[PDB]
Amino acid sequence: AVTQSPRSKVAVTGGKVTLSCHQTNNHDYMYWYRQDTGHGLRLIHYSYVADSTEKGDIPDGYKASRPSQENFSLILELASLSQTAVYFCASRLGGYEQYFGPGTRLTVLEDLKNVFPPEVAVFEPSEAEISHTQKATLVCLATGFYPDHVELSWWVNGKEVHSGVCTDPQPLKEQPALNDSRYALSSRLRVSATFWQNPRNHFRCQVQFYGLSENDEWTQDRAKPVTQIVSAEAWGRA
Amino acid sequence: QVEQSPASLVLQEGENAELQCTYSTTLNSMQWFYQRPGGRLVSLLYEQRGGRLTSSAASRSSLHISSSQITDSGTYLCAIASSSFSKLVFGQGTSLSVVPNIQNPDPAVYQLRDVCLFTDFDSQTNVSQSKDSDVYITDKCVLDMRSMDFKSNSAVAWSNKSDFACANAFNNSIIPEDTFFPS
Repeated sequence: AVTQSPRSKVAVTGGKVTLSCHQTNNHDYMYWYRQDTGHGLRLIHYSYVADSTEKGDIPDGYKASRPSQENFSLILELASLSQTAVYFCASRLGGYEQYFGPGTRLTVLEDLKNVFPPEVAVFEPSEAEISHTQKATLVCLATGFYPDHVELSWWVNGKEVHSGVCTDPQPLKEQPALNDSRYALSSRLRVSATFWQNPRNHFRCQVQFYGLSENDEWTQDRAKPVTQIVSAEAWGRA
Repeated sequence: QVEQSPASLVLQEGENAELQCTYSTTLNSMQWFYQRPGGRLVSLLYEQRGGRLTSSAASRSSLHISSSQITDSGTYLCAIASSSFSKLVFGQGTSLSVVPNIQNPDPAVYQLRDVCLFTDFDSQTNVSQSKDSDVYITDKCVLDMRSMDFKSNSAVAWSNKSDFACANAFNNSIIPEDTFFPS
């Protein structure tokens, strides 16, 4: 419960990106890290006190600003492909425990043309499974999205559910061996047989997508692939 | 300077788990964090935390995880801070995978119409991607039907292609020789 913002960002090389960090632990030390395979976290800048900043281990291409005990900002002035990473900020008491922020997925691109939202489909429980097991599995595929920042949740009878749910740890590449490959992801929800067989019952697959903002200019003959929700749905049966 | 051990391990839920952190010099304090892939860095320990995880020093710090459960699966990292203020130095993490105890395994593969569903295999089993570059197979994950207390393993194969069929979706995996294939 330290926060940083935006939660995600897509940018073109040369664009300006500003990540913000805010902490109310009354900590004095704050830090900005990037995390990505197969390094771990890497320090960019940090601060001991209001109005001062220190070069971290990788200060190049980034600037920092510590306007207050509570705020620490990171600015990428002319965005590059190597700045694609997950950025965490952090705060710490000097002799105590360090806390990390929730993170920002930042994606940098030659152009925004490659950016696509998910198409989303649901698959109904096999009758074979029901006959055999008396339980029923629904499957959600989100396909064709780029970049790969989505959050998928199931809503049963209009309420989010967690018992009987499993989603892949991460999305899979549609053509794993090249550049600008697009992503897919599946998730499972299993219920009792007498639950699918209730035709009053409503199952929705929800995938939150993190893409462009309103302010990015858009030339393609289609819906600007903006941050948006995409869903699919099914009712019980038989 | 900081060294974790092992690099990775896999245990059955219910087993206890001891992870290792070893530092070069005199530390000052030492923190353990935890992170699922995709998730954020959770500070577990600055000792105990609620009681189910604990820690020890000896500079060999080590973390004990009682009755591991599937939701313990993630990455465990060790950070040492050699002064009240000098920056943390993070070990390399340990990949923990906790894997369900499947009592009555029921290796099966089904067809789901709007996909192929490998399911109910007992944990020993492992799932391979296809060499077939237009077929899509996912890694197993475990689903916990807390309701009727049941844990299930599963994976999904699919591709828009006529040839592909649930009888052959997992040919690249070694699958129980008595896996049930419905008509």
